[PDB]
Amino acid sequence: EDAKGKSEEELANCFRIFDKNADGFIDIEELGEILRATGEHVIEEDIEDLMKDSDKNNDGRIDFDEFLKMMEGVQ
Ligand SMILES: [Ca+2]
Ligand SMILES: [Ca+2]
Repeated sequence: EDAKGKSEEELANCFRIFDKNADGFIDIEELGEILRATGEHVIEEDIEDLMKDSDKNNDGRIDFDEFLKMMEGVQ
């Protein structure tokens, strides 16, 4: 289904672009605005699922490992 190209390197940097507050980790609260900014009208019930597929250590926060994992398979 076509290739996305890009590479982990680029995504790596984006990491800091997500953590706009002293957190060093992406939590659900941050996911809200992030997704809300787009035109998908996401609701907590949906944003929560995104964290589940990522949160591999039950830390209520997506890190670089869990984050990249999702970015690779968006949606
Ligand atoms: Ca953060
Ligand atoms: Ca986690």
